[PDB]
Order: sequence, then C-alpha cells, then structure tokens
Amino acid sequence: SMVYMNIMMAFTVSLVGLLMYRSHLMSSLLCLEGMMLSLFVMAALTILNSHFTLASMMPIILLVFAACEAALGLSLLVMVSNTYGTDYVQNLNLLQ
Amino acid sequence: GRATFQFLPDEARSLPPPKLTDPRLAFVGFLGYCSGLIDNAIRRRPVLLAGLHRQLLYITSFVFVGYYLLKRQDYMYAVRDHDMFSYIKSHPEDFPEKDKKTYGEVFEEFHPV
Amino acid sequence: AKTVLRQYWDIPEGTECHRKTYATTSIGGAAGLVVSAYSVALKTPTSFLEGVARTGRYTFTAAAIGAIFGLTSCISAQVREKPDDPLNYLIGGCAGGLILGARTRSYGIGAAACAYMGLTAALVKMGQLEGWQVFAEP
Amino acid sequence: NPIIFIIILLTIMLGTIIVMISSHWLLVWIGFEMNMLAIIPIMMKNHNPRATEASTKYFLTQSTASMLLMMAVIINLMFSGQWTVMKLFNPMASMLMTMALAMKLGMAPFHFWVPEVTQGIPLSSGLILLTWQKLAPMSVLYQIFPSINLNLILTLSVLSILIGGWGGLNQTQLRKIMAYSSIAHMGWMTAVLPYNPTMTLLNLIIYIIMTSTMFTMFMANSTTTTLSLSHTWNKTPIMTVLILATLLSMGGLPPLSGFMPKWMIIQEMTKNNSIILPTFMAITALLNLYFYMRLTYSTTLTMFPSTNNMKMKWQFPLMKKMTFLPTMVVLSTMMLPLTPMLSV
Amino acid sequence: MLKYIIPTIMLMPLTWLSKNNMIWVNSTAHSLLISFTSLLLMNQFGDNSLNFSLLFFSDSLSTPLLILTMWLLPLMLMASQHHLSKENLTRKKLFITMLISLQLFLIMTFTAMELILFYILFEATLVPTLIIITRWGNQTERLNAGLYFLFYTLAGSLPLLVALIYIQNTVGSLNFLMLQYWVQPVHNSWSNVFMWLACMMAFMVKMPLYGLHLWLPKAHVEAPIAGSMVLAAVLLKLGGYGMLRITLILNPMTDFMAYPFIMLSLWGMIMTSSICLRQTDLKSLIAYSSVSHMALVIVAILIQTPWSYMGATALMIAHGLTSSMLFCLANSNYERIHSRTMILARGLQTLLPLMATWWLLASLTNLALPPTINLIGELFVVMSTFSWSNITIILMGVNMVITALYSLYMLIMTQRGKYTYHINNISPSFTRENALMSLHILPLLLLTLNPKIILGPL
Amino acid sequence: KNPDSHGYDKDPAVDIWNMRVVFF
Amino acid sequence: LQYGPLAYILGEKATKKMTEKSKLITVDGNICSGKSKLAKEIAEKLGLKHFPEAGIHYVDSTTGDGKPLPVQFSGNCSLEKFYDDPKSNDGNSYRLQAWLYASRLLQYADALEHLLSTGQGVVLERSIYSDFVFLEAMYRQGFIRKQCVDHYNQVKKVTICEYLPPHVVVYVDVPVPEVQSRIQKKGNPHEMKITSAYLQDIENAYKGTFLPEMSEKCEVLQYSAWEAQDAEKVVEDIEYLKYDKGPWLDQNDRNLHKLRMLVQDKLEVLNYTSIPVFLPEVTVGAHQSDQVFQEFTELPGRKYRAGYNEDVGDKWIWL
Amino acid sequence: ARQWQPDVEWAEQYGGAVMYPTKETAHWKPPPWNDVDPPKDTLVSNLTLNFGPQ
Amino acid sequence: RDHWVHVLVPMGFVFGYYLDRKNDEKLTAFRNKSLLYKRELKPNEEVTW
Amino acid sequence: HGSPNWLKVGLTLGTSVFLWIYLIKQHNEDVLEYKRRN
Repeated sequence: SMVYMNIMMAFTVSLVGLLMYRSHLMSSLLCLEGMMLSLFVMAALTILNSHFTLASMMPIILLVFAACEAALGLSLLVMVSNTYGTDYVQNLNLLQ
Repeated sequence: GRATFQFLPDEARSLPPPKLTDPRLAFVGFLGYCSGLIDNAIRRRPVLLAGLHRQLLYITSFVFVGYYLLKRQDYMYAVRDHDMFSYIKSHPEDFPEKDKKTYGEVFEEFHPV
Repeated sequence: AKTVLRQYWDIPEGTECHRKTYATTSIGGAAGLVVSAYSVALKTPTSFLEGVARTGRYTFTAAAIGAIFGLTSCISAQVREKPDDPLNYLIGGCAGGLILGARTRSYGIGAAACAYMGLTAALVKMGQLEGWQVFAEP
Repeated sequence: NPIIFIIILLTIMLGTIIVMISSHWLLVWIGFEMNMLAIIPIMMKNHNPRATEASTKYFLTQSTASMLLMMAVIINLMFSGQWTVMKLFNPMASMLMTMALAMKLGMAPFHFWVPEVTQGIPLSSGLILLTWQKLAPMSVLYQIFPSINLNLILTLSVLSILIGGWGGLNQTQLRKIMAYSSIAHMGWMTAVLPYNPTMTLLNLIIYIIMTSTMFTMFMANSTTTTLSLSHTWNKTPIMTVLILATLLSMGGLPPLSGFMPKWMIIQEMTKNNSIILPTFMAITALLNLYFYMRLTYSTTLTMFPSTNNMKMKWQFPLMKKMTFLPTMVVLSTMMLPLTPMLSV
Repeated sequence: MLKYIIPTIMLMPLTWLSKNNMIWVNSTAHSLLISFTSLLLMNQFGDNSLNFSLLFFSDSLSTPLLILTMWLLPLMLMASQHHLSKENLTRKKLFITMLISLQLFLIMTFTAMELILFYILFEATLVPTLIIITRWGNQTERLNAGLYFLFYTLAGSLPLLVALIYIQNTVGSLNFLMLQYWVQPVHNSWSNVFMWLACMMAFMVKMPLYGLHLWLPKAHVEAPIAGSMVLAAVLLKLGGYGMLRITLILNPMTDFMAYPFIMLSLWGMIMTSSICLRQTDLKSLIAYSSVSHMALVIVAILIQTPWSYMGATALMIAHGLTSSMLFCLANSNYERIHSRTMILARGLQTLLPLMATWWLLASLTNLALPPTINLIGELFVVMSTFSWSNITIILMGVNMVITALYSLYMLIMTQRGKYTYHINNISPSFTRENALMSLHILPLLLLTLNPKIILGPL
Repeated sequence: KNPDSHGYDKDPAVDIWNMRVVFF
Repeated sequence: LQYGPLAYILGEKATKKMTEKSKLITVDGNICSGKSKLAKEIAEKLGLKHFPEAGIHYVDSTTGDGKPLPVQFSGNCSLEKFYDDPKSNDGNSYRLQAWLYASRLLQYADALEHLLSTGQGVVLERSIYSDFVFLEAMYRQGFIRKQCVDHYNQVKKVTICEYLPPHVVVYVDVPVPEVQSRIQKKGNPHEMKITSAYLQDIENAYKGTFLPEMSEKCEVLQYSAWEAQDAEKVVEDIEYLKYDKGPWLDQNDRNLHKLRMLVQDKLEVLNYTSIPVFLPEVTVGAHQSDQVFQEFTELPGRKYRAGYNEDVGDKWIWL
Repeated sequence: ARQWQPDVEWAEQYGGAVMYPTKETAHWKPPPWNDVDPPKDTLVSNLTLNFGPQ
Repeated sequence: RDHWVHVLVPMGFVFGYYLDRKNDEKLTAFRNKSLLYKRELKPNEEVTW
Repeated sequence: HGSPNWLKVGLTLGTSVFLWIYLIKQHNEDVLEYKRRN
C-alpha cells in the first residue's frame, strides 16, 4: 500500500551530484553505504508480507556483501588521502 | 538442439561423415602451415625452416581439430532443414500450389528505347 | 513523446499552415533544452544569474528554426498546388538553415546550413511517402 | 605473492562462470558482484599515484552500476514474484536494467570512464582482462533478449559507434586509441541484438581475438605512438609487417577476416527491411578507419630512428599464442559459413 | 579457371625460392609463358557463351579483356627495374609478390560468374595497390594519395553491399548472372531511384565523371618508380566494365534519370582535356588524357542500342595500351633527367634518334589515324550516339579537335635545339628502354588485321 | 652505367641471358 | 635471481644466498687517481668479483665472443676526439654521454644479478651515481650546451628506481693541486692540456655534489692523501668490514626490503635485470630531436643495413 | 637522401599531447615515461606531546 | 641439384587441367537435351562424361 | 653433440603419432557407423 512509496522516495538517495560530489568524498561514499536499506527494507517487506518462507535468507545475503564490498572501497579512500590528507573529489590528475 | 550443452548428440550417426581430402581440411592447417613458418620468424629464429618438432605439431593439431569441428557443422545445417520441411509439410494452408501459365498470358511493360 | 508527431503528421498535411508551425516550433523548441542540459553539466557555468542567462541564451538560439521551418513549407505547400511534395517541403530547409547562418556570421556556415540542412529536409516526407521504416521488426 | 596471483586471477573467471551458469536472479548479482571485489588488486601492482586514482574512478562507477541492477531485480519480485531469468514482466525493470547495465560495457553515454581507466593504469601488461567484462554482461542480454523497449538499445548503440569513433581521431597515447574504438565494436553487437541474437556472438569472438592479438603485440616495450616509430629500425621488421597485417584488418577490408562480421551482420539487418539504419552504421565505421591509417603511417615510413639506440640482445618475453592468432585473425574469411551455424 | 590461378599462384614461390640476382630473369621468363595458356582454351565461343564451371565462366561474354590483364605483368619487371635495384633483396622479393598478389585477383575478377564474387573481389584490391603507392613513392605528397585513393573507392562502394544483399533475398538468387531469365523491371518510386543510384555510383567513382575525379591525378602524379603500379592502375580503372553486366539488365527500364550522367560527363569530355593544355608537369599531362577518352565510355554504356558496345568495348582496351605506353615513355626520359617538369628536357630528338619514332606512334594513336583500332572504336560511338540526338556531333566533334592540339604540343615540345647545360642523358636507350617500349605498338596496330577478336556480343 | 661494358639489364653474365630470355 | 614463477615458488634465494658476504661496494676516483691502483688490488682479501670501469666497448665485452666491432656500428664521440673540447663541432660532445651512459647502467644492471645468483661481493669503478661530476665541468666548460644537460637529467629521474645503493662507498685519496702532473707523468697522450676548468672544478664538485649519498643511508669512507699504498690497504681491508658489519646499514635500503621474503621488492629487482632488454628500455629517445643525439633515417641510417646479416649467425636445424 | 621524406618534424607533430587537430584548448602534460609519479608526497614530522607535570 | 625451382612449376598446369576434369563426372547429370544435344545412341557422349 | 633438451624433443613427434593414430581411430571407426546406422 503506502509503505511501498515510502520507502521508495528514500531510494532516490542516489542523487548523483551527491553520489560523487562535492568534496569530502566520505560524504559520497556515505550515501552509497546507505543506499542499502532502500534495497534491504524494500526487499524485507515483499518477501515478508506474503510468506515466501524460502527467500527469507536473501535479506541476509544483501548485507553480507553490502558490508563486505563497501568496506573494501573504503580502503582506497585511505590511499587517496594517505598521500594527501584531504580527500576532496577535486583531484583529477589522470585526464581525458 | 536438444540434449543441451552437447557438442553433438547421438543423432549425428546418420551423417556421412565429412571425411578427409576436402579442400578445407587441407586448407585448415594450411593457414596453420603458414602459421608454423611464422612461429620461427618472430624471434629471429632465423631458420625459415627450424626444428621440425615445432614446424610440426601444428599441422597435426589444426586438421584434427578442423576435422573434429566440421563433423558438427554439417550436422547443424541438417537439423535446420529437417525442422523446416516438417513444418512446411503441415499447414499446407500456408503453402499454396501455384498454377501453370506459359506466355499466352503475361504482358510486361513494354518500354523500348 | 512519440505522439507530438502523431497529430503533427495527421491533420494539417499541406494546409492549416498556422497550427503546422504552431506544433513544429515545439520540437525544434523542445530539443533546445537537452543541449542546454549538457551545456552547463559538461561545460562549467559558475554564474547564479549570469550562468542562468547564458544557458537561456544558448537554448533560445538553438530553438530558432523550428518555428520558421513549419512555416516556410506550408506557405509554399499551400500556394503551388495545395499538397506537399518532395520538392515542396525542402524549401523550409535552406532559408531555415540560414537562421543559424544569419546568426554567428555566414561564409562557411550559411551555405552549409542551407545546403545540408536543406538536403536532409526532403527525405523526411519522402520517407513516409514511400513508407520507409527506420526502427522495425519482422 | 606469486601463488595468490593465480588464486586471484582464477577467481575472476569463477566470478563470470556463475554468471553464465545460473537460473536465479540472486546469483547474477553475486556473480558479477565479486568481480568489482576481485578485480581491484590487479590494477595496483606497482602502487603508483594513478592506478589508485584510477581504480577509485572505476570502483564507484561499477559500484552503482551493479547497485542499480539490484533495484531492477527486486521490482519484478513484486510483480509476478517469480525470479529466474526471463523477460522482465514490467517496463520499469528492463529500462532500469539495460540502460543501467550499459555502465559495465560502457555504451554511448556512460563513457567518461573507459578512457579514464584504460589510460594510465600503470599496468599495461593487461588490461587484456578488460575483455572479460565485455563477456560477463552479454551473457545476460542473450537471456533477457525478448524484453527491450527496442527504441533504446539502438539509441545507445547509434549514439555509440559514432561517439567512440570521433573520440580517438584526436588521440596520441595508444592505450587510449584501443580504449576508443572499443566502444565502437560495442556498437555493432548490441545494435543487432533484437534481430537474431546469434551473429552477435560471431562479432563477439572475432572481437576478443583481434583486440587480444593487438596487446600481445603491443607488449614488448611499446607505449606512445612515437615509440612505435623507433620500432622497425630497432626491434625487428618482421614485427612491422604484423602490426600492418592487423590494424588494417581490424577496421576491416574484404580479403581479410575483419570484414567477416559486417558482411554477415547486414545479411541480418536487412532481410528485416530496415535498410536506412545500417548504412549510417556501415558508413560511420568508415571514419573509424582513419585512426588506423595514420597509425600505420607511423611504422612503415622509417621515421627518424630513435637515436643512437643499440639493442643487440634478443628477446625473452612471453609471446604466448601470438604465433597463432594472426593466422586466425586474418585468413579465416575464406573458410567459414560456419559461424552462423556453429555457435547457435 | 584453375588452369590459370594455379600456375600464377605457382609463380609465387618461383621467386623467393630462387637464388640471388637470378630472381628477375627467373620470373620474367615464366611469366611470359602463361600467355600461351592465356589464349589456350580461350577464344572459344562466340555464340552461346562458354561457362565451364559452377562459379567460373572465365571470360565468355565476348569481353575477352583478360588477355591484356595477363600481358601487363611481365611488362612490369622490364618496366620496374630502374631504381628498384637499389634496395635489399628480401624487400625486392616482396614487391614482386604483392605485384603478383594483384595479378591473381584480376583473373578472379572478370569471371566471377556472378555479382557477389565480383564485389568482394571488386574491393579485394586496394590492399595491394595502396601499399605500392605509399611505400616507394618519390615526393612526400604521396601520404595523402594514400588516403584519397581510399575514402572514395571504398566510400561509396559500401552502398553496393547494401543493395546487392537487398537483391539476393528479393528476387530469387543473384548467385548467377547466366540466370537472369526471370527479371522484372523497375518502374518508379522514390525508393527505386536510390536502388538504381546505389547500384551505380560506386562504379562512377572509379572511372571518373568530371566530378569526384579529384583523386585521379593525385595518385598518378606521385606514384611508384617506373609507373610500376601506374601501368596496373590504368588496367584497374577501365575494369569498371561490370556496369556492362548490370545496366544491360537489373533495372533495365530506368533511363528516366540518365541525363545528369550524360550532360555532366558530356560537357566534361570537352572540358578536362582543355585544362590539360597549360600543365607544367608531364606525368600530369598524360593523367588528364586518361580521364577524357575514357569518360566517353560512360555516354556509350548508358545509352542502350549496340553499335555502342561495338565501340564501347574497343575503347576500354583502346587506350588500355596507348594510355599505358605513354606512362612508359615519360618514365624513361625521367630516369636520365630527374625533373618531371616538362620544360626542362628540351632539345631531344637529336640525342636519342631511335626513340623519335617511339613518341610519334604513341602520340599518333590519340590522333587516331583511321586504320587503327582507335577510330574504329570511336566511330561506332558516334554512329549510335548521333541517333540519340543529332546535336551530339558538336561537342564530341570538338573533342576531336582539342585532342589534336593536345597531343602534338607534347611531342613538338621535344623538337627544339637544346644542348643546353645537360652533361647527363648520355645513355642511348639501352635495349630495355626500347624493348619494353615495344611490345605495345607491335601488338596494338597488329589487331587491326583481324579485328573481330575485340568486339562485344552486341 | 657504362664502364664501356655493353650491357642491357644489369651486370656481366646473365644480362646476356636476360636479353635472349625476353626477346625470344 | 628468480626465473619465471616456476623456478621461484619451489626454491629461491633471499637470505640463503646472502650470508652477509653480499655487501655491494664501490669507489670514486678523480681523473687518473683511484682507477686501477687500489680498488683492483681488493678482490680478495674478501673474495669480491671486480668490474672494469667504462669505455665505448663494454657492451662489446658482452654478447661474445666478443671481438669489438668498429666505431661506426657502436657510435659515440670516440674517446680521444672530444679531447679537442669541441665547443664548436658537428657535434657532439653530448652523444658521447649517451653511450657513455648506456653502458654505465649496464654494468650496474649486470652486477645486481650476480649477487642473487651467487652472493659474491662486487666492487665497482664509477657507479651510475658518481658520474655526474663530469657534467659540472662538462656544463661549465662550455662544450655541452643547454637542453642536452637536462635531457639525461630527465633521464635521471626515470632510469633510477629500484636500485639498492652501494654500501661502503669510498671517495678517493686526492692529490689536491697535482693531477696536473699525474695526467702529465703517466703518459696518456690525448689526456692533455685541458685546463683548470676541467681540472679544478671537478674537485670542488666531488664532495659538495656527491655528498648526498655520502650522507645517505649506506656508510661511506673517505681519504685525502696520496693513496692507500700498503698503509691504508689493510686498514680498508679488515677495518672496512668492522664499519661494514655491526654499524653497517643505516636505513639499509639494500636489505632487499620489507618484501625481503622473496616478494614484491625482493625478486622484482632480480626479475627486472634478467634479459636486460627492459633495463635500457626507457633510454630510447624522446619525441623528436634534441638536435644532438640523433640518427637520421637512411642518411646516415644504413649503418644497420650492414650489421643486419641474419642477426642470428648460428642455430643449425633439426633442433 | 632521395627516395622520400620521413623528415625532421613528422615525429614531434605526433608528440605527446591531445594533438590539437584544428585548434588548441587544454593540453594535459607529457605523461611520465616510467611508472607514473607526478603528484605531491605527504610526510608529517611527528606528534609533539609533552608528557608533563602529571 | 636438378633445379626444382625451374620448369617443374609449369607442371602445375596439367596438375590444374586435371582438376577441370574432376568435375565433368559430377556435371554429367544431363545427357538429355533437345538442341543436339543428343547423347542418343553413340559412343561419343559416353566419352568425356 | 647438438644440445636441444633431448627431453621433450620427440614428444611433439610422439604426440602426433598418437593424434593421427587417434584421429583415424575415430575416423576409420566412424566411417562404417554411417552404413551401420544407415
């Protein structure tokens, strides 16, 4: 019913100017690691309100990578700001 | 077709098979026979005929493989046809028998210069 | 959407020349936006009001052409025999292209616009006129 | 170190084998979710301040690319509530599939990326592995194949083979020139795709070979165009007849095999009585050729041998399977009306 | 048939397989022999034309045209020898290979049995020619002749393959010319013009109209040593005959639009020969002949009504020789004096007396004295194209004037006193100079004795 | 190319061979 | 040194070919000072293989068998030519540097494999590091121009990456204001009148320029005297270990660093210097010119057409 | 010095840049000829704490 | 040796001219035509086909 | 005393001895199968 239009307007959290930008990359990477819960919850209802009884594990597997992988891509964000000290998306150097 | 993820099924028994001395199988590995001669020439062999143990084992490979592959190709064009006639045969309503008319009949255009 | 054509391609067909540049300033006026979307996105435009102004200017510039183009035809598409014909509907191209050439001075453009944007007009009508399809299925 | 590099480099294809083998929407997520997990360290190996400002412009551009998909999987879990792999039962699914999946392949838009990564990965060794990621997605599009809005997958195609064409004429670095004109050949194979989707793969294999045999040749030291001038008077001239026996064949001319995909593809795209589409593709790959000419006027024209440069040593690279391919990348045209009935 | 492709491909390892300098004489010796095979089974019918295999009828067709194609090969190595002796043997082994690699397809083409072997072999050159132009050029303007030679030839010949694949699946099978016995006409539409226009314009871009010839003098002015492939590129061009296989049929009944190809090339025929009078570079001066009385065939072919094919065939092989041989003179006289500027060479005819009668018999066959093939190839043009409309007698009657001032001005420029400063030009035309310059005027005039062997079916 | 040799094509011998192989 | 992946993951060499007998080392020398008189004498005590210094034919001193080919095919400014200090010339006095440099890397590239294949200490003559002393009296004496000085300096930042520096690096005993007579008394006919500029300016330019490595990690050692000469020989024999043993490596740099287990830093020095085709793989030329170091296409570019003869003289058939 | 012209300036005109075909705007840089290392390098000295009258 | 290089190659002809004779046996399928064109009773059609 | 490996040399020869054998082993077998099946 209504709970399917919220949360959906929430899953436009993408909003992409705020997905790569502006600086403090950690804000961009943040709205990514919370782009989940729009994928999770939304898929923790349709599975639940009707009894699938089987795909019920799927919600668990939507995290176990969403944490595993998104925690990888954090790593690079040390390598960027190790050599700098400010992330600041404004580093372009490799060009085209 | 059926018996999926099979290189070829059992039904290919009824095909000739494509035995040797066809120009392709000869040609297959010819393009390898001009491949072997390369294989030397890249490294400054500089033989242009070097050890026959590299200058062979190619020709052995291609024509075997070229052969073992042509066995199914010819198959496929058979199962293509076979599934056509057997459909063309039924539904004769979709397949008319045209009449026979010589020229006491047809006019063309008729536009000479 | 696809239908803007559908009422464009149905009713007027050579007559009612006022609606025919009424709806054919929409298209060439519509596509002016999309170029104004990548203009400030892909090219920088640091200007609160200045930037806005620049964008608008470019957009309107692009827009010019669709309006006259419907008109340069259905005028002459009316006045000769009162259908449209693969020759008839060219004409909107050359003078139509000259608007762009009238802008940002000619000598190397105004001919080309009249030329090529001339060449590619006729095909449209010539296209449906023989029943051509660009995007089809069996 | 050296063992694992074969554990990683094995897990990739295991990432893409679960893609082609599966019935089940979840697995085609996990399947190419663990590439963006298992690709990344290969970029690194020499730990430089590009690869690390590269794979991070790659990462978050294949992160969302995936993460939209999972939103267009769970739409048709609502409607029809049957996973598996078949037409998507609802238009907001597909339009959110195909134009958010074009990110991994990148098509007509969604490439400010393919030149920003392929350029300036310090590792040119390969970078042949960016021929896998062409091969994971297609092995969806072949299945979903009878659902597309059909006005799109052409509209990303025809805006592609154009936009990847013009992209390079302005380029010098020859890692880019392959980066460009690898959007191009993504214009032919997904322009076909609704009509008779095999005779796509045909263009897919003939592509994996030709771009493959380039790099293995571009590996000795070769990097910048004007380091391919110092080539013939230095390294070996039997190299130059090669790089002229392919770069020409790759845009294609009928006595070679590069002409083999087009020649067959247009048998298909007419016979469906669309003859106003293919010319414009057929005619646009033309000025896709003027990279290669003018690339090939670098090496046969004896241009100012580098300097006093004396390489008296022989070679010890791995040419592995290069001594084959440009006898199959060239001479195969005379052979085959197989490719339409062989893989089918 | 394989009687031909097999020995001529057997030639291919007759060359490198040999020793040092024996190579030239090795292959020139054999390459002549094949000419016995050339005639051998050929010059059969005649009536109800020869087709000896499924995908080959070598030439029956009364377009024999193939015997020449097998001439010009061992006229090259006598031609090409001059400055190609100055680089390495493994490269000299190449230049003889690709040159053959051309000769192998021109036997494949002109037979082809069909349309679709023609095309892929109609485009199958430009791999071997383009490589001879760019390497072994002279000037540095060559690099542009590389492109311009493509981007026309290939530019519009792709619309063939859009059209010929459109016919294959429309009416029956194009697999064979010799079955047209069902052909419906082409009446009219805004679609069919394009069909006729797609099945045509690819051919025009080879034998030039007065538009889109912009490449022809670009490639010839600057082009390999001997005219080594410049003799071959004067075979390639005329080989656009295939318009004789199409326009006879396969849309017969549109002549409706012929007129923009008539009045466009019919006023160029009176034209580009006239822009050839003030030329200061000699290998340009001949390059514009080659347009002119070649472009006369395009008004011979479009018109139906034989007495044109009587006269249109004799022309393809008319200048096939004369226009060949002139590029052989202007080469030689260039060996000795290294400018191609026409002015510079004057005061000859004293110093090379025997080569006097060589210029003359060449420049006399553009004049087309009545008895030779040339006029009997032009006066079947004028007889039908007169009946078209009486007024064609004027322009193409003017062609027969400006061309006469045209030719002489090239000879008579080499009759003057000049001793001037040249200490060069000693060599009194060592035999190859006058040997390869023969094997043209001997075979050319000769045919006039029994000139029923050059004719179409009509 | 005249050290007072006569010559046609190239050098001492097969030049002499090279003339009879063309003429004949 | 590793051979592929296959000859590595089974067995390798990290510390088990390095017993502390590894200890790479070099010397410096002035003009006609420390050439062969001392450093040659030291091979044993400690059993260290010695390398020769420089000269055009060192690359001819590999590959064979081995007789040196003439000066055309190995091109340079031909030592005992530029001793005319040709500040007006063809030229060049720079193109000598390149081939003088092009081997200068090759010795040091050929050493770094010898250790990991053996573990013998290696004494050098003038390593890649201390060559730059000439450029001071090469640049200030006007015979080199601008733009050829920075070029091999634009090469400097490229060429030196993974190289472990030498340990006990020793500047030479110096005769101060003498080598005027040392170059005089020893003959050397074409080592000649070249004046204070290339005499005095180098000596001012040894320490104050070569200082960084002298103060860099690996502990250095210094003399100013006539020479060692039976007095400081044993001193620099045993007591050059006493400084090279306990208080030996500072940041050490030559440990075969934290990949020392035969990993990313450890075996990729010894997989870089096998088949030394990649070692001088960035030395090959820039965009176009430099106006000095060049070879045109055919003019004079036929020099390769002569050295072109089958390029591999012997491999007979059947195998 | 005859057969043709592979002359002085044909190399540098392909010299590393965006290679402006008809017009120049923003070139990038000659890319690093070795493993790329253009950018800045970050080193902080140390932390200054006094462990004081505690 | 005996110079295989030389005229041994012209033997390619009769090599080929035989191949043009390989087909005539599979092109036999019409011995019947009205244009004389007989293959009527004679031992002529019998040869060459 | 030519020095190939004399380890692998002859493998490629020996291997082809297998392949052609095995090739015809499949061929000389399969030829009759057509008739055995037809």
